[PDB]
Amino acid sequence: HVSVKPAESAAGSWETYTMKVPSEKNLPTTKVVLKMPKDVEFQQYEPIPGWKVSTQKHDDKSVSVTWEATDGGIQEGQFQQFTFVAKNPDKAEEAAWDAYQYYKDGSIVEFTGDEDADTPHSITNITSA
Ligand SMILES: [Cu+2]
Repeated sequence: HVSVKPAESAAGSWETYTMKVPSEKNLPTTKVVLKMPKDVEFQQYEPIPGWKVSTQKHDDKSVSVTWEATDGGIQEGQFQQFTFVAKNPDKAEEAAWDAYQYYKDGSIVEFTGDEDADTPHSITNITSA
């Protein structure tokens, strides 16, 4: 389960988010893609050794951030944390973090489900502020 913390944050602020990516298969995780929630504006990322980071804007003006491994990736028994800054929406809402975790066999785990789903996305509760 890919979790973006803090799981609660104030509307209208810049927040320092940390995405934690645990290994869930005995296979290297080689890439992670995080869709920015609607109304969350990505600002900057923090460099991590062994990873190259890039942003991509799509037709619907949605933004995804990609961390790609350059030196083995996340191996069995490991997790890695990826920190970035984003501007929160200006109203209270549920910001859902759709994450895509790429393993070395070419498989992809889509953490995009709801509460009851097998691969759920994590959520930041954006509160009034
Ligand atoms: Cu989890």
